[PDB]
Amino acid sequence: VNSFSGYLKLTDNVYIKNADIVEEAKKVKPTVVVNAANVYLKHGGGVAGALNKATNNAMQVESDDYIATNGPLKVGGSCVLSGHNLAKHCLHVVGPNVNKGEDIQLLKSAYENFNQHEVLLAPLLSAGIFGADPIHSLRVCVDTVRTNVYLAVFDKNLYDKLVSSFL
Ligand SMILES: Nc1ncnc(N2CCC[C@H](CCC(=O)O)C2)c1Cl
Repeated sequence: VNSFSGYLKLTDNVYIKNADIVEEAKKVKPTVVVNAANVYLKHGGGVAGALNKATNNAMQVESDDYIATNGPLKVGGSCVLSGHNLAKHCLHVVGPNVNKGEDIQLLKSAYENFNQHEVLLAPLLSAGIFGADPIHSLRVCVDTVRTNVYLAVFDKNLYDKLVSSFL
């Protein structure tokens, strides 16, 4: 038993809810919240901008030190940093950004990072401003992640479409 509430169960291990991941994180304090990161950990907009804003920019400060030491992430890759006031840890995962021309097949590699964590609160990778089809992203999530994932979908309309079209 864990503390996530109000989720619809899609599979043995995947759950979904219409929610703002920022508010969901501050209430639950999950062990891991996933950020929809880019390779530079520049948290300007989308999920990343919202999570970073909720940390009062501490996520960005930590991220800039990470990049200065380690260089950029790979598309499809990840790093574990602090969750600040939102979670114990933040798993920064880089899904392909269709609006940059990145290969969509890298979406499966991105979701594989979730398997290193027993339970996660996460957004749909490559959705929103990353330009992928959220229904495809949900399919890849279900077919790739084997650990317990709680997906937060900010937009109520998209949420309804994701549930109603789920196979
Ligand atoms: N076909 C699409 N491709 C990509 N993103 C899409 N949506 C647009 C509305 C907001 C939504 C925000 C992300 C979320 O809901 O967590 C993203 C669509 Cl509809």
